[PDB]
Amino acid sequence: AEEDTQFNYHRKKNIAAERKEAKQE
Amino acid sequence: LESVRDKFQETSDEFEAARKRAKKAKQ
Amino acid sequence: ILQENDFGDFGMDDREIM
Amino acid sequence: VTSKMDEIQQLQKALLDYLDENTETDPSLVFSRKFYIAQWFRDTTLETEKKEIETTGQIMHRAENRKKFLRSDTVDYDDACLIVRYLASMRPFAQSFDIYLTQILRVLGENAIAVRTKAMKCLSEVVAVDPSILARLDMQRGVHGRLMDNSTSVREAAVELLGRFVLCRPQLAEQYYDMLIERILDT
Amino acid sequence: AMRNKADQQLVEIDKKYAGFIHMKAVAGMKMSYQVQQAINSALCSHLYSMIRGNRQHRRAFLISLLNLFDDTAKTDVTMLLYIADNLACFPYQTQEEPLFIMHHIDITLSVSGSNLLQSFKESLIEFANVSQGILLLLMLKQHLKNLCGFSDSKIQKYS
Repeated sequence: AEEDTQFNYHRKKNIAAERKEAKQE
Repeated sequence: LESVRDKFQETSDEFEAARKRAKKAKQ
Repeated sequence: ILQENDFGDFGMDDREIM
Repeated sequence: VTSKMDEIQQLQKALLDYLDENTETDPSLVFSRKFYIAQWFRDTTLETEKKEIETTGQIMHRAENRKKFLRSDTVDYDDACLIVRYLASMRPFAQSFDIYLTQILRVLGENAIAVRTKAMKCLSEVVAVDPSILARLDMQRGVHGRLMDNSTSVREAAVELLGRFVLCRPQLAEQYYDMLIERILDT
Repeated sequence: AMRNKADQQLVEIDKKYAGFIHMKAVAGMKMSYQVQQAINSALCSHLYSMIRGNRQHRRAFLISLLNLFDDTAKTDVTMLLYIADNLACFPYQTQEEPLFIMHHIDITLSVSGSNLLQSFKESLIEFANVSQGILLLLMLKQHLKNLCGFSDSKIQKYS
């Protein structure tokens, strides 16, 4: 559970960065 | 666009459910 | 040039006994 | 340290007469004569390369060289020694030692133990030959760095350097004494 | 001279018998903190260097202390400051330590912090205290990351 939660949190952070990059593009 | 929104939606949903699983394991 | 010195003296500084 | 402390063409002429007499004394000197001739020739051309002022100068120079080769008093041994020492001291070799030193300091930062040990040891020998070289600030910082270096070998090499240097020059040693006597407890 | 004699005596105690110091380590720092709060860098560094030989012991004491104090325990803020300063001061001679510590802090940070922020937005001096705790630990992570200047990608790559 801990490993998978950490995975999901970091993925949410990455996709947040993705939407930032999207807004730039 | 549609990719980043649907990925973020799935991720947040899974993140919520996984958090609940964590809460289930902890105590 | 300060290239590779050991961090402080803790490598070789066996403290003085009394 | 034990040596130092158009006329050039006339000196070349004088040396040629010295060797010319020695040809009579002993064979094989002709080879030396031709060798010196070729070396003067190439050195004038190489300085030529670096113009018309020196073009005219070098064409009289080189023509005189050709003539004088075709041409094959009272000057003797010690004179010849001092002249050739001077003319060598003009060549781009006596002012090379400085450069060499710089090269050595590139070595001190490296990723192999033995090479750095031996470099430090040879430097210790160097300084113990010429004790007035602990003046350049870069070598100072080098020996400090190596005094703090992270390997026992170069550490003992460095302390041996500093100790022999202190021993050689009797006075002026109280400036390295503190950094020296700190190092006794070095595991 | 005091702690010089002390630490030398301790290394003599340790060199014969391997386990002993590793047995009582967290109570050590706790008593040290009580002593300091009775009296008034890298003070704890000597013990840390000594206990670096065993890989499992190294992982052990660190994981126990760090996780127990921060996540659910109402440890003294001064104690948190003391342990944090000691952790930052610690000399590191390998690469396992920053990656391990960063990994676990991140995980706990993630879960705890997320819960905290959602409960505060959904809804409190108790919040102030526990939030102070979590933020200091955050800042430790950030200062560490600045001390190495490594990309979060490389860290998360480590497992």
